[PDB]
Amino acid sequence: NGNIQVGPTGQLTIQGHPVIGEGGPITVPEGSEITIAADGTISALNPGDPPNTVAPVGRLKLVKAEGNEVQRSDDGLFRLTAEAQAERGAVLAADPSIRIMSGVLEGSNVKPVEAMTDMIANARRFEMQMKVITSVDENEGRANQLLSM
Amino acid sequence: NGNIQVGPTGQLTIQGHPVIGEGGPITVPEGSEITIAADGTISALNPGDP
Amino acid sequence: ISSLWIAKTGLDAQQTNMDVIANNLANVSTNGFKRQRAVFEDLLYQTIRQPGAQSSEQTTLPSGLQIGTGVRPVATERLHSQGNLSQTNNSKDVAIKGQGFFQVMLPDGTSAYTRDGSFQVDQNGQLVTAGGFQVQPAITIPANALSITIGRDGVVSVTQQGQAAPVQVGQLNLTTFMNDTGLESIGENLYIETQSSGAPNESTPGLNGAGLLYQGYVETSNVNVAEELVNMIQVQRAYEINSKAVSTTDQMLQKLTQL
Amino acid sequence: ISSLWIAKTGLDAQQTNMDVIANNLANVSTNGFKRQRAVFEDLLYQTIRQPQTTLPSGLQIGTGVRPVATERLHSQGNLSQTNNSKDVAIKGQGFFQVMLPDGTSAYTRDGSFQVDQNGQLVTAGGFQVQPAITIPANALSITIGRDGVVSVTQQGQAAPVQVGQLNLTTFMNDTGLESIGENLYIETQSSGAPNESTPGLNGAGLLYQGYVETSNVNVAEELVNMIQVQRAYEINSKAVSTTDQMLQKLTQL
Amino acid sequence: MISSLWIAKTGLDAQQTNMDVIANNLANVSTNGFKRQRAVFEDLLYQTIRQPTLPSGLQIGTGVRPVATERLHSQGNLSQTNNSKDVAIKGQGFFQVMLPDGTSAYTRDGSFQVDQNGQLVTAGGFQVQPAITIPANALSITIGRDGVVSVTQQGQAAPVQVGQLNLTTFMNDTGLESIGENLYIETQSSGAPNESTPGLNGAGLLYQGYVETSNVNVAEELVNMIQVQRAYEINSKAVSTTDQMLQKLTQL
Amino acid sequence: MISSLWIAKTGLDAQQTNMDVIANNLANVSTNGFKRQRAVFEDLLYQTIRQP
Repeated sequence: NGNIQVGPTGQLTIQGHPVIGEGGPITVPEGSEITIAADGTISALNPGDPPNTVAPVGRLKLVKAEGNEVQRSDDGLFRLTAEAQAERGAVLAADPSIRIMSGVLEGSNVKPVEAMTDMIANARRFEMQMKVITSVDENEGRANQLLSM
Repeated sequence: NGNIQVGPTGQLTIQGHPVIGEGGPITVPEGSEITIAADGTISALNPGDP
Repeated sequence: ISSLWIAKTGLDAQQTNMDVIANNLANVSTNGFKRQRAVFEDLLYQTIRQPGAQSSEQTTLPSGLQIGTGVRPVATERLHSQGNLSQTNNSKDVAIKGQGFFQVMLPDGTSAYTRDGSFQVDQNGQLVTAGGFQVQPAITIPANALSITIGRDGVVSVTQQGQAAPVQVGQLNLTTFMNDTGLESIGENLYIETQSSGAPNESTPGLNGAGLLYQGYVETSNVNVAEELVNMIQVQRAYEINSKAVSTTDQMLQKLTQL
Repeated sequence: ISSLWIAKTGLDAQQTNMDVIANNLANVSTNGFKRQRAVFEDLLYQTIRQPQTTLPSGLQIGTGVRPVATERLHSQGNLSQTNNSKDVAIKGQGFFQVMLPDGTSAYTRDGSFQVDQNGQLVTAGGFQVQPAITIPANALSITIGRDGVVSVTQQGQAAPVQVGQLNLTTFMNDTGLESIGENLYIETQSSGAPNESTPGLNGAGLLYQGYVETSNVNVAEELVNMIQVQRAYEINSKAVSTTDQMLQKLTQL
Repeated sequence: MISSLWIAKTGLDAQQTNMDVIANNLANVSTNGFKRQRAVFEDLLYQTIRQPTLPSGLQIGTGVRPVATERLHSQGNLSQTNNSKDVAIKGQGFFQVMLPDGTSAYTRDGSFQVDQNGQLVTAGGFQVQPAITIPANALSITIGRDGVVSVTQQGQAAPVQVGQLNLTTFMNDTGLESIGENLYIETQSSGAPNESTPGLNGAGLLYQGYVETSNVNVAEELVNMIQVQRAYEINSKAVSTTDQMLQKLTQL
Repeated sequence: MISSLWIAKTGLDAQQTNMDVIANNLANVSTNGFKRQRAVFEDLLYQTIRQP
């Protein structure tokens, strides 16, 4: 989720979670305009100042994860599995091979066709199981009459 | 499936399968502009060459 | 049942998105309007059972069940961009360039900030916004004013009858905030301070990161109809998709209860 | 359920085809862009039963369709005049070379160059052109001939001074290049080892100053393909609907 | 979610910004010392589908995004204004004016006027940096090829020089940040400005009584408008057909 | 509601005022001691999507 917000004191955040870059939780100047480079460098320009005063103020930390070694958590933040964590260290290293772009925001990835087919299959399987339940109950109920004398 | 492709070394491969002609499967130059005739002849012209 | 609650939350989220889109489209003619955008967030996750041991001379899938909960609208952020300027030829209309907010005085005693440049003079000569609320610096224009002129800065002057040199009457200073996104928006094109946005600081235009004043121009709303139409189509399709889940859950529950 | 899976695969294939069609349509005014077409193929075939004159009486069930590749039509686009003095266009084959920030080298095709504060020649985006042509101050006029030589004139100089040469690279098979975003391509195993050359030699192209190469997107072709994709999608949905009807009736009875 | 909607939306946005810059270029065809603008686009990120020396890999695009907009700093035409205080720069260069706040702004549109104090100010109130002062009781003002400005007085034969018009040059002309009133300010993309007398170190000359006009090609603008209109309509059709397909899917 | 429309409005207004001053100059061509007028325009503000 690339939607980054700025607090009153220049603290960056994402949904209330402070984003950490190279170092600790990065804090930009108080009320400066912020620009993101193509590889994670953060530039700040104090408003009203001449444009030749834009200065780098920090750098984001971007990690690369394959996808088959990351598990979701209760809050909704992916973390490494135990084996991948042991193999690659407790905390990942900011690889320089990842490049990003500003001005765009990525949405979700849910396939409507997959959702519809899954729903149809679930409904049909539920109906078949219900029919099986009915048949078994009827058979047992009629079989218990044998116990009489 | 008349969708022919050229690999880096210059073999006409369709869907990862080399094409077979008479006398060896196929062999083309590195980057020639391949022109396939009406009955099977495969003319090749080296780019930049006259 | 959990499916109905989850689909209810999804339908509510789509309805709220449609509501903010409709609000953005409705006031496309309001002066100095900043378009909003609603951002959602998924709820917590319930873990029925944690994954066990894996990756032991095998290529098995992880056996971890983790159900979702739904979606809630977490925020509605406005885009404090710069809108276009339209000419009105009225000497009492001021357009603002850059950042800043004119400070008006609410009747109860507090103060609110606005960007809408449309000023009129009440019966006492005071400069008030369209609606009767007085401008906090309280610029007073005397009678028999041949022409009221406001420069690129906040200085305002008016020429008299005989005297050649115009007589200055006031300064239109404007306030700025550390984070303009956190302002709380109410009716009458008014923004008020919150805990999220820092304490306002006043400055004359052109200094301390403030804007500049253009006379006789009005800033228009920065709404993007191309975005709005596609958003409408997307939310309609998503609403239909979500309703399909309710329909299927109802059908399967009905088949169950016909047991 | 077999019908459901097959129809799901068909719908996904049509979705990807519509995606590439929309991608081709979107950047119809992007300099140095090449259209893409997607090619599909069938999956494995199940052999349920092995085989005077009657039908052979054999069963062989299909599985579905998958997308295999997206081939780019590396044709020649038209040239449009921008009247600028620092824009170049490729006539024929060949790609420029630029340096990514990390250190690797990526190749581009379009020509739209500005000059940074130091004086070096960079593309629109900050990436520095690999041959590193530097144009000093007081550059009254810059000339980039049909060959790679770049010559700048100065105040009261009888003849222009050369400030470098713009050689360009060529690939054995350009269709296999990996296309990362921002009008860039990076070498991969599919394409052969690139070789650089001066323009007009070894099959390379020629440089025209003051023109840019427009994308070769065929709008009529894309519209017809889009109509066909929509109709095929509507046809495929009927398979899911009929399978659903069959399953519902089976469950009911 | 749907694949093609957010691609067609980006295409519509790109065409909208293209039409915006075209309209901006057309609007100020009568202003002095203006430079036409061109926007340049680029594709967005691509997603690679992972498959089991293959001819190619499966890659899917995402859309288009306007990356930059440059100004064509060519030489415009000259119109004879018949005035005596209008200067047109022949070549490359920029006058240095000073904003009221104190900073410096560099412009090319030369149409000067004299304030009540006798100084030389541009149209708008800003005064020229070298602080050219024209004394009262002036018969005529002459500006030569160089920056020397001379004023002729009654009863004197030799004209008296009052100031020098040194004009600044930049290493990167396009990188100047443009604000209103035909003013530019220096940035990091543009080099540090350096002063120069006219005719030396690549600086241009001065013509008195002329104003440089804008280099806008309306013939190109009209055809660009036709192209952007057609592209917008095509993208709208793409949106419509995506909507139809998705509606047919969801009404299952 | 479109930037192109709100820019073409100002363009039309500028051309109209230029024509108006031309017409005013042409009207009183026979007036004794009259000095002709000419109009000078400037561009409006700029929106910076990406800081140069």
